[PDB]
Amino acid sequence: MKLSDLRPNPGANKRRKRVGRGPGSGHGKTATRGHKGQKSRSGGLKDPRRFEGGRSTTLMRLPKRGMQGQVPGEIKRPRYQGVNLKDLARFEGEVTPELLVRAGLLKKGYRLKILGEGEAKPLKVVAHAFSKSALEKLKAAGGEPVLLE
Amino acid sequence: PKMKTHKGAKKRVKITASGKVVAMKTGKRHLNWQKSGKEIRQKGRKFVLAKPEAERIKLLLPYE
Amino acid sequence: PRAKTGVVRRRKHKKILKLAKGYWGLRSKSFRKARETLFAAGNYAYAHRKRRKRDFRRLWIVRINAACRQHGLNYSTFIHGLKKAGIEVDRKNLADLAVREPQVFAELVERAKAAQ
Amino acid sequence: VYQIPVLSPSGRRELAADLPAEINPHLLWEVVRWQLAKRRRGTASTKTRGEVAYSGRKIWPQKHTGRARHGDIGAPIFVGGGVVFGPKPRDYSYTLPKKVRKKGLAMAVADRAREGKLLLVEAFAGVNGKTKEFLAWAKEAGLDGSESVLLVTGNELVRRAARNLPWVVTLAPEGLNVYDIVRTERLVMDLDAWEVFQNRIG
RNA sequence: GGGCCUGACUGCGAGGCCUGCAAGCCGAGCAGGGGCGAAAGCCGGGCCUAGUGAACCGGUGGUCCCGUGUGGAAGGGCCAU
RNA sequence: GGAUGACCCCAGGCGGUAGGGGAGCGUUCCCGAUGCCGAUGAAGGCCGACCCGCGAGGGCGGCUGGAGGUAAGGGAAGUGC
RNA sequence: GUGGAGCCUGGGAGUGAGGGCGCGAGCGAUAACGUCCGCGUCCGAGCGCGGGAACAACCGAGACCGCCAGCUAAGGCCCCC
RNA sequence: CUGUUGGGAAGCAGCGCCAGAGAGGGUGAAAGCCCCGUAGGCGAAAGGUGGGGGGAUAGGUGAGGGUACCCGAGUACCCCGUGGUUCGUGGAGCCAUGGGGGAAUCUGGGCGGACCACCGCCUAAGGCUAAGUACUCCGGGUGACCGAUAGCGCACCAGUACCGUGAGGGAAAGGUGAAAAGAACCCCGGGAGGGGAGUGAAAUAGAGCCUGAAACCGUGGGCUUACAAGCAGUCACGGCCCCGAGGGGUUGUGGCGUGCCUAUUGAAGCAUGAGCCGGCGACUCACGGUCGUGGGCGAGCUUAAGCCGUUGAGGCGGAGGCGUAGGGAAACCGAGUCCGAACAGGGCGCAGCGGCCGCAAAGUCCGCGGCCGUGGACCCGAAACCGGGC
RNA sequence: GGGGGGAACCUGGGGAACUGAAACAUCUCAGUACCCAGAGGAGAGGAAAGAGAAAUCGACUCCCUGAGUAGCGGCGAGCGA
Ligand SMILES: NC(=[NH2+])NCCC[C@H](N)C(=O)O
Ligand SMILES: [Mg+2]
Ligand SMILES: [Mg+2]
Ligand SMILES: [Mg+2]
Ligand SMILES: [Mg+2]
Ligand SMILES: [Mg+2]
Ligand SMILES: [Mg+2]
Ligand SMILES: [Mg+2]
Ligand SMILES: [Mg+2]
Ligand SMILES: [Mg+2]
Ligand SMILES: [Mg+2]
Ligand SMILES: [Mg+2]
Ligand SMILES: [Mg+2]
Ligand SMILES: [Mg+2]
Ligand SMILES: [Mg+2]
Ligand SMILES: [Mg+2]
Ligand SMILES: [Mg+2]
Ligand SMILES: [Mg+2]
Ligand SMILES: [Mg+2]
Ligand SMILES: [Mg+2]
Ligand SMILES: [Mg+2]
Ligand SMILES: [Mg+2]
Ligand SMILES: [Mg+2]
Ligand SMILES: [Mg+2]
Ligand SMILES: [Mg+2]
Ligand SMILES: [Mg+2]
Ligand SMILES: [Mg+2]
Ligand SMILES: [Mg+2]
Ligand SMILES: [Mg+2]
Ligand SMILES: [Mg+2]
Ligand SMILES: [Mg+2]
Ligand SMILES: [Mg+2]
Ligand SMILES: [Mg+2]
Ligand SMILES: [Mg+2]
Ligand SMILES: [Mg+2]
Ligand SMILES: [Mg+2]
Ligand SMILES: [Mg+2]
Ligand SMILES: [Mg+2]
Ligand SMILES: [Mg+2]
Ligand SMILES: [Mg+2]
Ligand SMILES: [Mg+2]
Ligand SMILES: [Mg+2]
Ligand SMILES: [Mg+2]
Ligand SMILES: [Mg+2]
Ligand SMILES: [Mg+2]
Ligand SMILES: [Mg+2]
Ligand SMILES: [Mg+2]
Ligand SMILES: [Mg+2]
Ligand SMILES: [Mg+2]
Ligand SMILES: [Mg+2]
Ligand SMILES: [Mg+2]
Ligand SMILES: [Mg+2]
Ligand SMILES: [Mg+2]
Ligand SMILES: [Mg+2]
Ligand SMILES: [Mg+2]
Ligand SMILES: [Mg+2]
Ligand SMILES: [Mg+2]
Ligand SMILES: [Mg+2]
Ligand SMILES: [Mg+2]
Ligand SMILES: [Mg+2]
Ligand SMILES: [Mg+2]
Ligand SMILES: [Mg+2]
Ligand SMILES: [Mg+2]
Ligand SMILES: [Mg+2]
Ligand SMILES: [Mg+2]
Ligand SMILES: [Mg+2]
Ligand SMILES: [Mg+2]
Ligand SMILES: [Mg+2]
Ligand SMILES: [Mg+2]
Ligand SMILES: [Mg+2]
Ligand SMILES: [Mg+2]
Ligand SMILES: [Mg+2]
Ligand SMILES: [Mg+2]
Ligand SMILES: [Mg+2]
Ligand SMILES: [Mg+2]
Ligand SMILES: [Mg+2]
Ligand SMILES: [Mg+2]
Ligand SMILES: [Mg+2]
Ligand SMILES: [Mg+2]
Ligand SMILES: [Mg+2]
Ligand SMILES: [Mg+2]
Ligand SMILES: [Mg+2]
Ligand SMILES: [Mg+2]
Ligand SMILES: [Mg+2]
Ligand SMILES: [Mg+2]
Ligand SMILES: [Mg+2]
Ligand SMILES: [Mg+2]
Ligand SMILES: [Mg+2]
Ligand SMILES: [Mg+2]
Ligand SMILES: [Mg+2]
Ligand SMILES: [Mg+2]
Ligand SMILES: [Mg+2]
Ligand SMILES: [Mg+2]
Ligand SMILES: [Mg+2]
Ligand SMILES: [Mg+2]
Ligand SMILES: [Mg+2]
Ligand SMILES: [Mg+2]
Ligand SMILES: [Mg+2]
Ligand SMILES: [Mg+2]
Ligand SMILES: [Mg+2]
Ligand SMILES: [Mg+2]
Ligand SMILES: [Mg+2]
Ligand SMILES: [Mg+2]
Ligand SMILES: [Mg+2]
Ligand SMILES: [Mg+2]
Ligand SMILES: [Mg+2]
Ligand SMILES: [Mg+2]
Ligand SMILES: [Mg+2]
Ligand SMILES: [Mg+2]
Ligand SMILES: [Mg+2]
Ligand SMILES: [Mg+2]
Ligand SMILES: [Mg+2]
Ligand SMILES: [Mg+2]
Ligand SMILES: [Mg+2]
Ligand SMILES: [Mg+2]
Ligand SMILES: [Mg+2]
Ligand SMILES: [Mg+2]
Ligand SMILES: [Mg+2]
Ligand SMILES: [Mg+2]
Ligand SMILES: [Mg+2]
Ligand SMILES: [Mg+2]
Ligand SMILES: [Mg+2]
Ligand SMILES: [Mg+2]
Ligand SMILES: [Mg+2]
Ligand SMILES: [Mg+2]
Ligand SMILES: [Mg+2]
Ligand SMILES: [Mg+2]
Ligand SMILES: [Mg+2]
Ligand SMILES: [Mg+2]
Ligand SMILES: [Mg+2]
Ligand SMILES: [Mg+2]
Ligand SMILES: [Mg+2]
Ligand SMILES: [Mg+2]
Ligand SMILES: [Mg+2]
Ligand SMILES: [Mg+2]
Ligand SMILES: [Mg+2]
Ligand SMILES: [Mg+2]
Ligand SMILES: [Mg+2]
Ligand SMILES: [Mg+2]
Ligand SMILES: [Mg+2]
Ligand SMILES: [Mg+2]
Ligand SMILES: [Mg+2]
Ligand SMILES: [Mg+2]
Ligand SMILES: [Mg+2]
Ligand SMILES: [Mg+2]
Ligand SMILES: [Mg+2]
Ligand SMILES: [Mg+2]
Ligand SMILES: [Mg+2]
Ligand SMILES: [Mg+2]
Ligand SMILES: [Mg+2]
Ligand SMILES: [Mg+2]
Ligand SMILES: [Mg+2]
Ligand SMILES: [Mg+2]
Ligand SMILES: [Mg+2]
Ligand SMILES: [Mg+2]
Ligand SMILES: [Mg+2]
Ligand SMILES: [Mg+2]
Ligand SMILES: [Mg+2]
Ligand SMILES: [Mg+2]
Ligand SMILES: [Mg+2]
Ligand SMILES: [Mg+2]
Ligand SMILES: [Mg+2]
Ligand SMILES: [Mg+2]
Ligand SMILES: [Mg+2]
Ligand SMILES: [Mg+2]
Ligand SMILES: [Mg+2]
Ligand SMILES: [Mg+2]
Ligand SMILES: [Mg+2]
Ligand SMILES: [Mg+2]
Ligand SMILES: [Mg+2]
Ligand SMILES: [Mg+2]
Ligand SMILES: [Mg+2]
Ligand SMILES: [Mg+2]
Ligand SMILES: [Mg+2]
Ligand SMILES: [Mg+2]
Ligand SMILES: [Mg+2]
Ligand SMILES: [Mg+2]
Ligand SMILES: [Mg+2]
Ligand SMILES: [Mg+2]
Ligand SMILES: [Mg+2]
Ligand SMILES: [Mg+2]
Ligand SMILES: [Mg+2]
Ligand SMILES: [Mg+2]
Ligand SMILES: [Mg+2]
Ligand SMILES: [Mg+2]
Ligand SMILES: [Mg+2]
Ligand SMILES: [Mg+2]
Ligand SMILES: [Mg+2]
Ligand SMILES: [Mg+2]
Ligand SMILES: [Mg+2]
Ligand SMILES: [Mg+2]
Ligand SMILES: [Mg+2]
Ligand SMILES: [Mg+2]
Ligand SMILES: [Mg+2]
Ligand SMILES: [Mg+2]
Ligand SMILES: [Mg+2]
Ligand SMILES: [Mg+2]
Ligand SMILES: [Mg+2]
Ligand SMILES: [Mg+2]
Ligand SMILES: [Mg+2]
Ligand SMILES: [Mg+2]
Ligand SMILES: [Mg+2]
Ligand SMILES: [Mg+2]
Ligand SMILES: [Mg+2]
Ligand SMILES: [Mg+2]
Ligand SMILES: [Mg+2]
Ligand SMILES: [Mg+2]
Ligand SMILES: [Mg+2]
Ligand SMILES: [Mg+2]
Ligand SMILES: [Mg+2]
Ligand SMILES: [Mg+2]
Ligand SMILES: [Mg+2]
Ligand SMILES: [Mg+2]
Ligand SMILES: [Mg+2]
Ligand SMILES: [Mg+2]
Ligand SMILES: [Mg+2]
Ligand SMILES: [Mg+2]
Ligand SMILES: [Mg+2]
Ligand SMILES: [Mg+2]
Ligand SMILES: [Mg+2]
Ligand SMILES: [Mg+2]
Ligand SMILES: [Mg+2]
Ligand SMILES: [Mg+2]
Ligand SMILES: [Mg+2]
Ligand SMILES: [Mg+2]
Ligand SMILES: [Mg+2]
Ligand SMILES: [Mg+2]
Ligand SMILES: [Mg+2]
Ligand SMILES: [Mg+2]
Ligand SMILES: [Mg+2]
Ligand SMILES: [Mg+2]
Ligand SMILES: [Mg+2]
Ligand SMILES: [Mg+2]
Ligand SMILES: [Mg+2]
Ligand SMILES: [Mg+2]
Ligand SMILES: [Mg+2]
Ligand SMILES: [Mg+2]
Ligand SMILES: [Mg+2]
Ligand SMILES: [Mg+2]
Ligand SMILES: [Mg+2]
Ligand SMILES: [Mg+2]
Ligand SMILES: [Mg+2]
Ligand SMILES: [Mg+2]
Ligand SMILES: [Mg+2]
Ligand SMILES: [Mg+2]
Ligand SMILES: [Mg+2]
Ligand SMILES: [Mg+2]
Ligand SMILES: [Mg+2]
Ligand SMILES: [Mg+2]
Ligand SMILES: [Mg+2]
Ligand SMILES: [Mg+2]
Ligand SMILES: [Mg+2]
Ligand SMILES: [Mg+2]
Ligand SMILES: [Mg+2]
Ligand SMILES: [Mg+2]
Ligand SMILES: [Mg+2]
Ligand SMILES: [Mg+2]
Ligand SMILES: [Mg+2]
Ligand SMILES: [Mg+2]
Ligand SMILES: [Mg+2]
Ligand SMILES: [Mg+2]
Ligand SMILES: [Mg+2]
Ligand SMILES: [Mg+2]
Ligand SMILES: [Mg+2]
Ligand SMILES: [Mg+2]
Ligand SMILES: [Mg+2]
Ligand SMILES: [Mg+2]
Ligand SMILES: [Mg+2]
Ligand SMILES: [Mg+2]
Ligand SMILES: [Mg+2]
Ligand SMILES: [Mg+2]
Ligand SMILES: [Mg+2]
Ligand SMILES: [Mg+2]
Ligand SMILES: [Mg+2]
Ligand SMILES: [Mg+2]
Ligand SMILES: [Mg+2]
Ligand SMILES: [Mg+2]
Ligand SMILES: [Mg+2]
Ligand SMILES: [Mg+2]
Ligand SMILES: [Mg+2]
Ligand SMILES: [Mg+2]
Ligand SMILES: [Mg+2]
Ligand SMILES: [Mg+2]
Ligand SMILES: [Mg+2]
Ligand SMILES: [Mg+2]
Ligand SMILES: [Mg+2]
Ligand SMILES: [Mg+2]
Ligand SMILES: [Mg+2]
Ligand SMILES: [Mg+2]
Ligand SMILES: [Mg+2]
Ligand SMILES: [Mg+2]
Ligand SMILES: [Mg+2]
Ligand SMILES: [Mg+2]
Ligand SMILES: [Mg+2]
Ligand SMILES: [Mg+2]
Ligand SMILES: [Mg+2]
Ligand SMILES: [Mg+2]
Ligand SMILES: [Mg+2]
Ligand SMILES: [Mg+2]
Ligand SMILES: [Mg+2]
Ligand SMILES: [Mg+2]
Ligand SMILES: [Mg+2]
Ligand SMILES: [Mg+2]
Ligand SMILES: [Mg+2]
Ligand SMILES: [Mg+2]
């Protein structure tokens, strides 16, 4: 295998579309922009995601809902992330927040709550909270739920 | 530079788990006295935005 | 890297001008007038290839008509007779026979009169 | 998996290592694309109509001169003007996934092993930094120079002796890379180099 | 025309009409507590189609959801208007 | 059919602006290349009724020119008036 | 009814100045190469081909290439033809 | 080193040799070994630097107990007007301060987003302080940077000529040859210029100099043209000329035939644009998004800045990001959740293929491509507006 | 001792407008362009009357990140710790 054999698979590297390069190309002259109007201009239209030709927009006619907050901003409160029993299936012995963090299950800065999906395993699981069903299943499967403060 | 989140949308709308866009029904902010209980009640629910408009609004929320 | 025109445009203009040799004034000397002349030239050639087929059939038919009228019938009668006789020699060869082989053509005429 | 010839004072020994059975050409290509792209200087540059030396003055009135309208002579429509969308200083590097380049490394060595072009050696006899010495050793090792060789060793004296040979590319094992492997017809490695390599792809 | 009344309900809503969107429209049925009727039943205003106005900003009643170290408070949210 | 773009056979489609899609040609530069073509003549220029290609083009030959050019296969753009 | 049919999801558009003709109405004057709708058509994009003297949209007909072969369409067959 | 072809060898041939040096530039062409260099080493009396090493010096240093002396004033602090901050009067704190009022010395005071209490944090109204950061007139190194309309405005005697009262504007213009061997001398000519001679491998390389396109101008030749109606061509045939059952050139006659582009319902159009030729000339890039796609890995995927290495070597780095759960304004609950009295009803949500193996896949990373957002964002063009100057 | 100069860079004192909001005034552009003063090879900042919830951290500067988050906003366009 040498350099002259090194080759991308079909489709991996595709040719660009080049416009305004002649009649034969299919993209000459107007360069696929049609004739005149704002959209054909350099700079083009207002943001198509929002603007609607001057009329009150779809978005702006909908009502606001909920607490939007106010200065000085987000109120610090403990935050929970749920991990399901099924996600605990891979572990042995003792599971803790730091282990679930490391496994890629639990995000940092989040308190750990166990949720009921899947089957419980006889494990000592250490967490900041449990759903009712998670608690039931873990007891029944012979595990030891330890509740933090 | 990175796209900015449109806060007007972020305050009016939510992207559901399957990527639908849900908003509060319009038309009960005021002038309600002569509106039937059926009108008030049904306008108190969320509704799913029609597909073409939802797609536009989702594009305004690149980090949800 | 930069890719200036370099060689490419001169070579394209030369192709066109070579095709335009023989054309009058700027139509063979200027790339622009040569190109315009050629657009029209190509369309004519296409149209006249088609038209050449009609041109020759009309010529044959005229000659055939003259040969027929020497034997007392017109072309349209002669062609009907040939049809009824089942003779399928085409107009190109009928016209040739009419000039190069008058005995054979006269024979064809007889069969055509008889067939009716 | 593979049986790799080893040159020794005791003779042509043999070694076995689990290099990937499957060679993926496309991936190998992607590693070399990345290697060759990130070494780009990206020093191509041009001037825009805003960066060219002329004044911003309107060269003649908008109307009634009988000529085409113009602003300043820096506009790209002018000879000597700015250039439109010319190159600007650019970083062509990108982070190719670690596993891809590690995999690429293993596959590149595997390709040479599958061809019988991978040779390991214990030592380099009498080469103490002189090219003539490496040549003598190379001859005995079966390296007559009819094939290009990527020589991978941590021995500086060996690398110095071979480096000036047209058919030899020299590398310390920390520098083993698939472009240099694929460039060359043969792979020659230290047992020591073979070891840091196996650590790298592990 | 008369009697008794307040369904000119609360919580919802299968299914549709209409329809670019947003709107607009009809709606059986289930629950709560009722009205009339012996009952079957009807009643979620008005024979029907006009009598209207999206957001934003703000008011008032309720709720007691948030409350910037903590308890409150300021101010907001939510329901109604 | 044959098994796979091996080529053959039968059949049907193939006007086209905005526009969508597909497949290619050529230009500058990088790897290939410490190679290879080159004064027994590079690039460029001028001819050609010749060869290949649907075409964009590519060969080849004669003349000019006098020192550079650069393959198969890939990479990147100041890429075709 | 197997069609460059249909339906579903998604990517990319362009278009949002139409125009003639036939038929059906309104406006106009049982005017306009007028104007405004409806059904259809063609031009637009078929200013490619035959006919109509000439002529986008009337009649004939949907041009992949080649032929110094044949049959037809509308229209024609006294000469120009 | 030799031979050989050549004006010339470095080409080709034979036989060698160096290499910690086969980067590169030269030399009459294409040279590792001819030259300049390159690898590897060496070098400063003088001046500059010296953040590294060494040495001085300045400076540096307890414990309880009592005393309540001191601890930055028009200051804090409050109010008024305003600025800064993400904060646009907002519940509006904090930091700064133009005006008014105006303290206290630790049992003093400021802060933790009005305010109050509690609980903490901190020590205002004096000053200094390397390094890590920014820039590039200057020197150097290196380009999938330009190659004389490019690249700086300037490769060249350019911020010049020239324009402008002035501020200010602002060009064009590179190449003989290996070597000047740059053509003695003769000849026509006042000179210019040329013809010989001569140099040169080459002189349409002769200095108005490499190559030497095109428009444009001319000389010579072939065909053709003075009864002819034309978008200039095309199809056919015939004549003549040329190269040798064929082809090339020319065009007499006959047929057919409304330039190109733009803009339009519609243009040959008496609608736009273009004298002709050459060269310059317009859909890009960064970051983010969204689909598609080629791979990697897969309940996981992936690193950023840096750090080490390299000197066209790659690696380390898990901070962080996306994903693995949703529903609710939220408290909160969770395979559910919200509305509700509801165990009602509804909204939004929740569940691979083969014989442990393979395979496929959520997802995610990278490449590529389409399109979107932000920037001048396809290119050229106003009339104007503003600032500082003249 | 000062004065004046220095391509950018830096700090301070002043400080627009086009533009964007598909009009426009708050808002944006932007404390940008520009003027001025000063500094130096840098400049600024710097040793907590800090942060802000961790029973925590420990001067300042700069890069990554946190994060287009928190918030701000004719709650518009946008702005943005
Ligand atoms: N340690 C090494 N051998 N490094 C690679 C070779 C270094 C240098 N580029 C050479 O080829 O001479
Ligand atoms: Mg590409
Ligand atoms: Mg692109
Ligand atoms: Mg394509
Ligand atoms: Mg292209
Ligand atoms: Mg084209
Ligand atoms: Mg296309
Ligand atoms: Mg098209
Ligand atoms: Mg055009
Ligand atoms: Mg356009
Ligand atoms: Mg398009
Ligand atoms: Mg496109
Ligand atoms: Mg487009
Ligand atoms: Mg256009
Ligand atoms: Mg148009
Ligand atoms: Mg249009
Ligand atoms: Mg146009
Ligand atoms: Mg238009
Ligand atoms: Mg327009
Ligand atoms: Mg348009
Ligand atoms: Mg325009
Ligand atoms: Mg523009
Ligand atoms: Mg615009
Ligand atoms: Mg309006
Ligand atoms: Mg929030
Ligand atoms: Mg704050
Ligand atoms: Mg246990
Ligand atoms: Mg808003
Ligand atoms: Mg409402
Ligand atoms: Mg309300
Ligand atoms: Mg009512
Ligand atoms: Mg009601
Ligand atoms: Mg009511
Ligand atoms: Mg309610
Ligand atoms: Mg995020
Ligand atoms: Mg998420
Ligand atoms: Mg060009
Ligand atoms: Mg060029
Ligand atoms: Mg050219
Ligand atoms: Mg051209
Ligand atoms: Mg040429
Ligand atoms: Mg060409
Ligand atoms: Mg001619
Ligand atoms: Mg001519
Ligand atoms: Mg000419
Ligand atoms: Mg042509
Ligand atoms: Mg034809
Ligand atoms: Mg024709
Ligand atoms: Mg025919
Ligand atoms: Mg007769
Ligand atoms: Mg017949
Ligand atoms: Mg017949
Ligand atoms: Mg580069
Ligand atoms: Mg570049
Ligand atoms: Mg430039
Ligand atoms: Mg530049
Ligand atoms: Mg300019
Ligand atoms: Mg300028
Ligand atoms: Mg300038
Ligand atoms: Mg200037
Ligand atoms: Mg200037
Ligand atoms: Mg200017
Ligand atoms: Mg100016
Ligand atoms: Mg100006
Ligand atoms: Mg002008
Ligand atoms: Mg004018
Ligand atoms: Mg003029
Ligand atoms: Mg002009
Ligand atoms: Mg002019
Ligand atoms: Mg201009
Ligand atoms: Mg200008
Ligand atoms: Mg300018
Ligand atoms: Mg100029
Ligand atoms: Mg320039
Ligand atoms: Mg340009
Ligand atoms: Mg541009
Ligand atoms: Mg430009
Ligand atoms: Mg850069
Ligand atoms: Mg890219
Ligand atoms: Mg990078
Ligand atoms: Mg080398
Ligand atoms: Mg080497
Ligand atoms: Mg090599
Ligand atoms: Mg090498
Ligand atoms: Mg009654
Ligand atoms: Mg009662
Ligand atoms: Mg329904
Ligand atoms: Mg609807
Ligand atoms: Mg209505
Ligand atoms: Mg009931
Ligand atoms: Mg009841
Ligand atoms: Mg009842
Ligand atoms: Mg009763
Ligand atoms: Mg009842
Ligand atoms: Mg009911
Ligand atoms: Mg009524
Ligand atoms: Mg009513
Ligand atoms: Mg009634
Ligand atoms: Mg209503
Ligand atoms: Mg409203
Ligand atoms: Mg508003
Ligand atoms: Mg409110
Ligand atoms: Mg209200
Ligand atoms: Mg309240
Ligand atoms: Mg509370
Ligand atoms: Mg509190
Ligand atoms: Mg209390
Ligand atoms: Mg509380
Ligand atoms: Mg109270
Ligand atoms: Mg309250
Ligand atoms: Mg309400
Ligand atoms: Mg087609
Ligand atoms: Mg396709
Ligand atoms: Mg190509
Ligand atoms: Mg080209
Ligand atoms: Mg380059
Ligand atoms: Mg090379
Ligand atoms: Mg080379
Ligand atoms: Mg050779
Ligand atoms: Mg020659
Ligand atoms: Mg070249
Ligand atoms: Mg050719
Ligand atoms: Mg040549
Ligand atoms: Mg050379
Ligand atoms: Mg070439
Ligand atoms: Mg090449
Ligand atoms: Mg190639
Ligand atoms: Mg490659
Ligand atoms: Mg590039
Ligand atoms: Mg360009
Ligand atoms: Mg089908
Ligand atoms: Mg179709
Ligand atoms: Mg279709
Ligand atoms: Mg597409
Ligand atoms: Mg597209
Ligand atoms: Mg349009
Ligand atoms: Mg459109
Ligand atoms: Mg319109
Ligand atoms: Mg219209
Ligand atoms: Mg119109
Ligand atoms: Mg119409
Ligand atoms: Mg109309
Ligand atoms: Mg009509
Ligand atoms: Mg009729
Ligand atoms: Mg009618
Ligand atoms: Mg009507
Ligand atoms: Mg009309
Ligand atoms: Mg009419
Ligand atoms: Mg009419
Ligand atoms: Mg019509
Ligand atoms: Mg049109
Ligand atoms: Mg037609
Ligand atoms: Mg059509
Ligand atoms: Mg037509
Ligand atoms: Mg015709
Ligand atoms: Mg016609
Ligand atoms: Mg006709
Ligand atoms: Mg006619
Ligand atoms: Mg006509
Ligand atoms: Mg007409
Ligand atoms: Mg027609
Ligand atoms: Mg067809
Ligand atoms: Mg017939
Ligand atoms: Mg007929
Ligand atoms: Mg007639
Ligand atoms: Mg006749
Ligand atoms: Mg020679
Ligand atoms: Mg000789
Ligand atoms: Mg020699
Ligand atoms: Mg040799
Ligand atoms: Mg070297
Ligand atoms: Mg070299
Ligand atoms: Mg060299
Ligand atoms: Mg050579
Ligand atoms: Mg060479
Ligand atoms: Mg050399
Ligand atoms: Mg050195
Ligand atoms: Mg040295
Ligand atoms: Mg002390
Ligand atoms: Mg003491
Ligand atoms: Mg005291
Ligand atoms: Mg103090
Ligand atoms: Mg003082
Ligand atoms: Mg104040
Ligand atoms: Mg402020
Ligand atoms: Mg403020
Ligand atoms: Mg507020
Ligand atoms: Mg504030
Ligand atoms: Mg306070
Ligand atoms: Mg204060
Ligand atoms: Mg004050
Ligand atoms: Mg104290
Ligand atoms: Mg105190
Ligand atoms: Mg304070
Ligand atoms: Mg205070
Ligand atoms: Mg604080
Ligand atoms: Mg507080
Ligand atoms: Mg206290
Ligand atoms: Mg503090
Ligand atoms: Mg200081
Ligand atoms: Mg230091
Ligand atoms: Mg400093
Ligand atoms: Mg510093
Ligand atoms: Mg620097
Ligand atoms: Mg420099
Ligand atoms: Mg170049
Ligand atoms: Mg070059
Ligand atoms: Mg020049
Ligand atoms: Mg220049
Ligand atoms: Mg040149
Ligand atoms: Mg320049
Ligand atoms: Mg310079
Ligand atoms: Mg210039
Ligand atoms: Mg110049
Ligand atoms: Mg000069
Ligand atoms: Mg003046
Ligand atoms: Mg002057
Ligand atoms: Mg000026
Ligand atoms: Mg020279
Ligand atoms: Mg010279
Ligand atoms: Mg020479
Ligand atoms: Mg004389
Ligand atoms: Mg004389
Ligand atoms: Mg003389
Ligand atoms: Mg003479
Ligand atoms: Mg002479
Ligand atoms: Mg001689
Ligand atoms: Mg010679
Ligand atoms: Mg020669
Ligand atoms: Mg010559
Ligand atoms: Mg020459
Ligand atoms: Mg030369
Ligand atoms: Mg010359
Ligand atoms: Mg000349
Ligand atoms: Mg002549
Ligand atoms: Mg006559
Ligand atoms: Mg005559
Ligand atoms: Mg003719
Ligand atoms: Mg004929
Ligand atoms: Mg001939
Ligand atoms: Mg001819
Ligand atoms: Mg002829
Ligand atoms: Mg005829
Ligand atoms: Mg005409
Ligand atoms: Mg016409
Ligand atoms: Mg054209
Ligand atoms: Mg035009
Ligand atoms: Mg127009
Ligand atoms: Mg018009
Ligand atoms: Mg018009
Ligand atoms: Mg005309
Ligand atoms: Mg005219
Ligand atoms: Mg006009
Ligand atoms: Mg015209
Ligand atoms: Mg016009
Ligand atoms: Mg002119
Ligand atoms: Mg001309
Ligand atoms: Mg040109
Ligand atoms: Mg693009
Ligand atoms: Mg760009
Ligand atoms: Mg980009
Ligand atoms: Mg993309
Ligand atoms: Mg991707
Ligand atoms: Mg991977
Ligand atoms: Mg990783
Ligand atoms: Mg993030
Ligand atoms: Mg939520
Ligand atoms: Mg509730
Ligand atoms: Mg449910
Ligand atoms: Mg459901
Ligand atoms: Mg997989
Ligand atoms: Mg994947
Ligand atoms: Mg898009
Ligand atoms: Mg911009
Ligand atoms: Mg601009
Ligand atoms: Mg742009
Ligand atoms: Mg763009
Ligand atoms: Mg003025
Ligand atoms: Mg103004
Ligand atoms: Mg004004
Ligand atoms: Mg003004
Ligand atoms: Mg002034
Ligand atoms: Mg001073
Ligand atoms: Mg100074
Ligand atoms: Mg300032
Ligand atoms: Mg000052
Ligand atoms: Mg200021
Ligand atoms: Mg300032
Ligand atoms: Mg001012
Ligand atoms: Mg403004
Ligand atoms: Mg602007
Ligand atoms: Mg802007
Ligand atoms: Mg905007
Ligand atoms: Mg505006
Ligand atoms: Mg606007
Ligand atoms: Mg205005
Ligand atoms: Mg404004
Ligand atoms: Mg501002
Ligand atoms: Mg500036
Ligand atoms: Mg100064
Ligand atoms: Mg420094
Ligand atoms: Mg300082
Ligand atoms: Mg201190
Ligand atoms: Mg985050
Ligand atoms: Mg701002």
